[PDB]
Amino acid sequence: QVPTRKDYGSKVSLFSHLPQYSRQNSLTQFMSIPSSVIHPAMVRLGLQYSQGLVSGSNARCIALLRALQQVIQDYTTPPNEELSRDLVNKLKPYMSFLTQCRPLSASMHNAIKFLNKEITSVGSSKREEEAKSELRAAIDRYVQEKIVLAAQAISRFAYQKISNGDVILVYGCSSLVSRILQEAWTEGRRFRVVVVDSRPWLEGRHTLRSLVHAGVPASYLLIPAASYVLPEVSKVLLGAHALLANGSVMSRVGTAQLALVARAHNVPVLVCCETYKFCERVQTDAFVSNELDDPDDLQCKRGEHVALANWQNHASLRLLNLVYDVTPPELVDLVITELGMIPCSSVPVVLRV
Amino acid sequence: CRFYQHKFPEVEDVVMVNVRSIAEMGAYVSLLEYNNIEGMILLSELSRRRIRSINKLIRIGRNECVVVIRVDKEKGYIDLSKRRVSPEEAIKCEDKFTKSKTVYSILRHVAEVLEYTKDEQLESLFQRTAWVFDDKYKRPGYGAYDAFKHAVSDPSILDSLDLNEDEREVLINNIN
Amino acid sequence: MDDKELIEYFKSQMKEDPDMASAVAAIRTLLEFLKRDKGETIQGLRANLTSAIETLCGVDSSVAVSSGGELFLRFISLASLEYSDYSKCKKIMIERGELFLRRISLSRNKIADLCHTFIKDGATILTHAYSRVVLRVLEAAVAAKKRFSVYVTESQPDLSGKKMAKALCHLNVPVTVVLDAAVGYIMEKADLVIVGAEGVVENGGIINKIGTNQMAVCAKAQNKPFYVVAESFKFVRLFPLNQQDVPDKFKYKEEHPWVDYTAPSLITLLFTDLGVLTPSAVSDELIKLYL
Amino acid sequence: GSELSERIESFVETLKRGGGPRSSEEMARETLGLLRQIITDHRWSNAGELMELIRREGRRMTAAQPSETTVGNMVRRVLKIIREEYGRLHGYAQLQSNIIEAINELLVELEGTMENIAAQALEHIHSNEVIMTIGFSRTVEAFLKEAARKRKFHVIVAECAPFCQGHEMAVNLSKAGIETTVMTDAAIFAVMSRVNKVIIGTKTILANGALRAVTGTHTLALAAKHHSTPLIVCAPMFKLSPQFPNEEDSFHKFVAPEEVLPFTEGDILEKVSVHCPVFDYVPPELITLFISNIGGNAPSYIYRLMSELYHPDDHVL
Repeated sequence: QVPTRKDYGSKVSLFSHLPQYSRQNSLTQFMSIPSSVIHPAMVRLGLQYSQGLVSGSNARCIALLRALQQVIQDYTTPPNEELSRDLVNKLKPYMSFLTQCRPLSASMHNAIKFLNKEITSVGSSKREEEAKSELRAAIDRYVQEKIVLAAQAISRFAYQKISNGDVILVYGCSSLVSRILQEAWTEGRRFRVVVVDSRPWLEGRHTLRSLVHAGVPASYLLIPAASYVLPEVSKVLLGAHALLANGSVMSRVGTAQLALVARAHNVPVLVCCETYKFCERVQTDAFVSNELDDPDDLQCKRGEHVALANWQNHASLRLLNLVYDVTPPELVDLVITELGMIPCSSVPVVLRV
Repeated sequence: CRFYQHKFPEVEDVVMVNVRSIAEMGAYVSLLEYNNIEGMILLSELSRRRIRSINKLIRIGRNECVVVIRVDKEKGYIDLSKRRVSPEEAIKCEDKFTKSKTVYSILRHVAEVLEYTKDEQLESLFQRTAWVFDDKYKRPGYGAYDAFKHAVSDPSILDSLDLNEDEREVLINNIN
Repeated sequence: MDDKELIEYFKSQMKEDPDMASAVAAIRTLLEFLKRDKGETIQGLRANLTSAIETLCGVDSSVAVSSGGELFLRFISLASLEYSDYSKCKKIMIERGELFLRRISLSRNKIADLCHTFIKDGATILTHAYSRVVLRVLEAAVAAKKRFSVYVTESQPDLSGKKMAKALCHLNVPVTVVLDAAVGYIMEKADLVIVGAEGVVENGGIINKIGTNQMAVCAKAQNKPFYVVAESFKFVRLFPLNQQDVPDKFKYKEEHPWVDYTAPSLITLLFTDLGVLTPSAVSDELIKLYL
Repeated sequence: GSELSERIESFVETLKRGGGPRSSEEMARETLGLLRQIITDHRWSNAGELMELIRREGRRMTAAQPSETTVGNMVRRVLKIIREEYGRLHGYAQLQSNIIEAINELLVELEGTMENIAAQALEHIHSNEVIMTIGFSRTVEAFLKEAARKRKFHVIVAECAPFCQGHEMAVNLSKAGIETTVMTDAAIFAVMSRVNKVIIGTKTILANGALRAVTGTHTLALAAKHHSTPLIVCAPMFKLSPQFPNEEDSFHKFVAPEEVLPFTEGDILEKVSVHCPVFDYVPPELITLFISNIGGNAPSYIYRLMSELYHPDDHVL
């Protein structure tokens, strides 16, 4: 049915199942530009996902959610069909088009699944205007107590931990973390901050700015240099893109590496991840859920003879930029969330019920 | 801005209070309908289920009406209850809250127009005037109630305080 | 009624009873205060007990007493108070309090006949201090007519192990008082280590007298399984990450700690009157129970 | 009502000697059946009397052959069911009907267990990868030859040296065309480098997350923890039992010492005692994944279900 994202890249063997899409072969080349079969706000969101414009995890969440906000508020029902079914329907191909233009993390998975459970949990009696309005209000309460309250709560809770003088490690664009760090520094506690970042999507500069423009003495260096700062940093402070079944954590291509080395030099491991992130599947391995992004956005600048521009053009070549890795609970010490400062291997229970 | 001629409310008074800070034995509830009356509230049974509940920091400030089971003045608290209430009394407390807000904006515009830099003296003048205007109707702080009832055509009852025509001016203006 | 008699009453209670761990003596004197509060309120009594517990914490530097205070504060408002007069409340409240007394008394016997079947016969038990609960659970396992030895450390700052020996050999058990600094030596030859605790942290590890942690670490490297006993109330909502993190309201009484912490990575089996546990289960149980 | 007693005997005997029934979930099913008969062929003044009776019976059951405590936990869960019913519906007589449905409910859920696990398989094992297994654990034959219909990979099956118990699965996966291999347990560490995630059976799940496994498993899990490749326990949740390892070390089915050193060997059997434990321990701290009826789970997770499945006040039974 839908125009199909054209698989790009000599897909490596051990990662064939998950696809290597890209951002040059735009998905909107084929679609009937009249946004009838495909809602206009949802499709504008889908596009500015493909272009990788929105990155932040809960940021991508709020984005999708306000997009479906618009959809609902301008949605109308077919003649004589109960809303709590054809709405679920209409959402389905939109979710599919999303997964096409940009794979969907467990965050937006939990989001859309909750929204479906809400849609269906109200029956025929829904008057169109009042139905759409109640959905607006429920989406509101959702975003409120899941991403603009959970944040402040996590911070107001973790603040008690950060002592004086103890420089702290962070990994990148984890907006939540930056909020914690600021709302901490503004309370008298003092500390430096080291930031760590990785190719290709050099990013910590997001957090680097959002820190220094709040007046915290900072420091920043690529991830393979981790071992040079680990004998000094006293508490790591990661981000997280999901909490899985066993109790692990998932995050960007790095975070497992830093978890490992920082376990090695005996510096306690923090993680900060708000409830609704918490998915329910498990991943002991690190290779069966990873949203491979483009190859040819990998390379860097050497003189001008960028060593890979002829990417497919060889025979054997097979690139990859894995996006998510998973720290097993064997390393992560403390996962701060609004529910408490729970320990890692005890997450799935207290977040299941 | 004090509360009323009842600076220390008596029993069965269902104050419209917010939850200043979630606590252990019970959420410390604070209100301004008694000039910042602060006490506890007996944590309910399914509120003993507030362990796995979400964000005890969220839902801190979202005020609601609660009855005052116990009372104290020197001990300085109030035990408000919520589970055993009715929404009709909630609408009545909403009316009393609209009256409270009206009187608060009134005292603010007094402090501005009548330049009453003093707090206790101006607030006592206002409270005495409100009790005068009220005890004939005996509703909860019926001063401003009668003020807006007669202010359609006769708010001249301000003659007793011929101290600032800006008072009745701002009243009859911000009203309509 | 004032704070003077409260503190001195705690002192008297602990003096007429060194056999009652500081926590329960505190909670007792606390109930005593609640009796003669001579107040008539609900929150005005919460403030009283909070202040009193603050004083008791500022007198005795144990985690046990302050933690028990927290838990008592919890277990006076556990379900609907049935707020009716702010006086009959006190009656039902202190009733639940004396029930709390009941469970706290039962704690030891419960944990003993819960554990004394965990000691395979003919092995060396390596305690660490004058852990009343450890002494009791041993005493039990002996009463079941078993055979096993005892190595006790001496927890240098104050002679604890000497006291534990002097009171255990009264049960006629093979006893040997190592010099606590020597733990690394006898760690080769004892199979499993029961150790008394003085407070459980919310991720599973325990907090205990000076040497615990290092003993702990030794008794993990050599795979020698590692036990621990602690009844209910010594759970605590304190989550350190480094031995420097444990609050300093505990660490004192030149500069030398008295208590310190062990990561739950090491503790292999709890013992709680709530039942056998698994440190993460201590977390789950703490978040649930505490309320 | 003595026919109940005779069926009780028939079981208790077939139990008390050796392989019977040669399937585990079967044992569970015949168990539940006999329990249903205990209920439907008896009455009680108050449900406390039935709790008492089924506790006596379960005592006989587990005490007879404490090496296979499956039925122990079946009678545990039945005690949970009656506890729950007398809790709800008296917190009196017709509730017998109530009880029965619960059994069926439990029963029918059991009938899906294997197939449930099937659905997980197609996720984990990405094709052309190497998985290690020790035994003929039916659940794992289900697992693999139900994830060998969309992919292809390589499973090496070790062999419990007592039996050929790790060969029947080789011949089965041959009958399923997966190109699997056989090997001798002593060589698992030999090839443990070229494994990806060991998939092991299990025979019980203690309340410590410590699984009592078919022998030759402690070494497998230890080699795993060494190489840090993860452990895939194919444990349906009914196989739980709220035992906590350390009691009396009636712990390993000591089978006929005839197995290791057969009797053909002369006189040397006069000062040579023998050991042959078919069931070994594995410490929980090495577990990674409890693939189960409700998807992925970790060691600690297990006591949660032990929180909910069996009422704690009856592990002394």
